[PDB]
Amino acid sequence: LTPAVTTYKLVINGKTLKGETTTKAVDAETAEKAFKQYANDNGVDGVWTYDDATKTFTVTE
Repeated sequence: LTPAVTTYKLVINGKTLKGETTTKAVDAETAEKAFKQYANDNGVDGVWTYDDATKTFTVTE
């Protein structure tokens, strides 16, 4: 969830290690699209959705 024009956070559960990156969005949808673009490009697209247990976003395989 992104209130207005704020930044959101996204964690990648890569393969063995996990790292965090962030991006800015307007609405939750916006955030997802931006984060997805980046992760898709790379090649990590399985379970790609968000977290509401510390307002982060996440991608797992």
